Amino acid sequence: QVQLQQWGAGLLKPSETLSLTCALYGRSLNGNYWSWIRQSPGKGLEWIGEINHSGSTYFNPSFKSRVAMSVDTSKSQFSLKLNSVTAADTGIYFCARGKRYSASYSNYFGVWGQGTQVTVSSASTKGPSVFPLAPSSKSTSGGTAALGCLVKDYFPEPVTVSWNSGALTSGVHTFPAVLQSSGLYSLSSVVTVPSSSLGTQTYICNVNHKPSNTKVDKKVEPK
Amino acid sequence: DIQMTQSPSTLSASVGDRVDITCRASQSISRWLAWYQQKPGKAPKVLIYEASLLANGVPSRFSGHFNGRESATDFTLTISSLQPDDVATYYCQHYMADPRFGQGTKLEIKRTVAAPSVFIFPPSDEQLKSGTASVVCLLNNFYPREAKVQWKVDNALQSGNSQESVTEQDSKDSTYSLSSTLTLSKADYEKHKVYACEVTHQGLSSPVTKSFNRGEC
Repeated sequence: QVQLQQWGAGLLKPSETLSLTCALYGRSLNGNYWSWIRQSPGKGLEWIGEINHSGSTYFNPSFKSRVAMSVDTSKSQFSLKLNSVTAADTGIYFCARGKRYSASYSNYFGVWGQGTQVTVSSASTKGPSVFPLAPSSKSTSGGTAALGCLVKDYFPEPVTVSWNSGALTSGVHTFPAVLQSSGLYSLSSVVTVPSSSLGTQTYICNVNHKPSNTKVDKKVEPK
Repeated sequence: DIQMTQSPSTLSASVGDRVDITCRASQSISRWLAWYQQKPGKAPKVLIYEASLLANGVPSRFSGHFNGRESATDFTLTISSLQPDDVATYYCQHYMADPRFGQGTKLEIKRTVAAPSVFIFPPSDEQLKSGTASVVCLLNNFYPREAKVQWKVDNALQSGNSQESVTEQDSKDSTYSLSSTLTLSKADYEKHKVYACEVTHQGLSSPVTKSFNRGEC
C-alpha cells in the first residue's frame, strides 16, 4: 500500500522554473531519503538529488546551481524546483524512495512515482481534435473488424485514451505519438472486435488531454 | 563520478532462451549495484539490489552475478529462460557514490513470422469541415517489425505526405502494429476517388493492397 503520486506543470517556456510535488501514502517520510530522477532521450536516466524528512539535501553537482528541494512532513510531501530551464531539461521526472538510514549503502530506488512528462518549448498548449476511424468492409478480416479514433493536433504530450470508460482493453493498440510537420502531435488508438458486434455494441473512445484540460468521448460507428 | 557502461545496446532472443546483459563500473563499486526493468510509459521497477539479491515479487528466472569481491567492477544480469513479458529496457545503477545509471539495454523478442492484417480508414466528415483529410492504414499484429507501406491516390504514388508510428512489442504475443497516416488538403481529397495502401512484409507472399473509393457505401 506504499505509493508515491506526483504532479506539476508539464509545459514550460525556456528560462521558467520547473516545479513538481510528490506525495507519499502508506508510511511517513521518516527513515529514508527521497530522490528526484529524470529520463531524457539523449542523456538517459539522471539522478538529480535527494532530501530527508528534516529537510537535509544533497544534490548532483551538475544541478547544484539551479535546483532546490523542500519537504512538508505534515502532508508527507516533498518537492522539486529547477530554475532557468532549457531544452536539455525536457524529459520524464520521477520521485522515488532512496536510501534507508539503517543501511549506509542502500541508495537504490524501490518505490517510484508514476512520472511527470515535462516539455520545454515555445509552443502553446493545444487540445486535440478527435475523429472516428470507422469500421467498414475495408476494415474486416475473417470475422474480425477494426475501428479506432484519430487524436490529432495537440500539444504537449501526453494524451490518454481508453475505450468504453475502461471496460474495453482486449485488442486495443494506442500508438506512440508522432510530431506532425505542423509541430503538433497526433496518434491513433485502434481496437479489433468481432464483426458480429458492430451490429450491436457501442464503442466510445475516451480521450483525456490533461495539459489542455480537454476531454472528448467519441462514438465510433460504421458509416 | 563513477560511470556505468552497459552492453549490449540491444539484444534479441526467443522465448525460452537464456539472456545475459552486462554492466561495467569505471572503478570498484563492491556489491552496490542495482538492476531495473522499464516498460514504455512506466517507471523503472527494481529487479536486483546488492548486485545479486532479488527484490520482492521478482520472478526466479532473474539473477544477478559478479565476482563477489570488494574490488568488483563487472556485473551480469541473467534471465534463465526468457518470457514474453520480459520485453523491456534494462538498466544498471551503482550506489557506491552519487547514483549513476547505465545507458540501458533494450531486450527484443524473436518469434515466428506473422503477416499483418491490413485495414484502411477514410477521413471522417467531421474532419473535412476543418480543411484537412487524414487517411489511415493499419497493419495489425505482425512480426518482424520491418514493413513497407506505400500510398496511392487514383493510382499515383504519394511521397512526403505520410507518417508512420509503430507500437511497442506486445508483452503477450510479441507482435507489432503499425499505423501509416496520409495527410491531404480537403480539396485534394475531394478531387480524387481511389485511396490505397500497399503493404510489403516478410510474411506476405506478395504485397497486399487495401483501398476504398471516396463516397462509397
